[PDB]
Amino acid sequence: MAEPLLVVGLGNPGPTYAKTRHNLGFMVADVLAGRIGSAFKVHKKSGAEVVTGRLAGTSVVLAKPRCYMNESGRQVGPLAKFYSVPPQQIVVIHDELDIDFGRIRLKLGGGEGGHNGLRSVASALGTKNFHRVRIGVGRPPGRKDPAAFVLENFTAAERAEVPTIVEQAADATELLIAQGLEPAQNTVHAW
Repeated sequence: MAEPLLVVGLGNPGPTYAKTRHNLGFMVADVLAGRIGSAFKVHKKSGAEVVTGRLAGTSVVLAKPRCYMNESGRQVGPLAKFYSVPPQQIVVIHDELDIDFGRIRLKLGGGEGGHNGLRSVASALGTKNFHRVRIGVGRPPGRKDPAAFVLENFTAAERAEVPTIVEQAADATELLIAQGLEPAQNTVHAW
């Protein structure tokens, strides 16, 4: 009827760290907005920025937070009620330390493996279990801090494959609308 897909990208506007391994969450949003050709406008209330469009046959709302990890969690809450969301589906792209760098892990709702945003957004609305997009960041480091390793975007092979995996990630996000969950994840893990 008129229910949109709520896409929250875990990627806050940070001058230098928006280009690092932790930009995965923001990548999908930026890419979708990029292919559609629209910029996200500031919602003068919570300080977040959202862009509107249509993916496949459903309204897509790409929402990114103002700043800070904790803030991002409660960013989704007042916004979903702000425009009054008809619950179609909520997609939240985030970092995943347990998954190999370059591939997508799809789980329903909240779970371990990520840091803050993915966990916070679940409690902000109270409704989860849809599509929580986990982009593998590689593996836990042996020397530097795990999060610091996500702050340094350098690798051997997969470091060059970023554009490829990001385009597919954003593209598969639309497939989650048109196809579903099971045949969709099958498509994602077939390559």
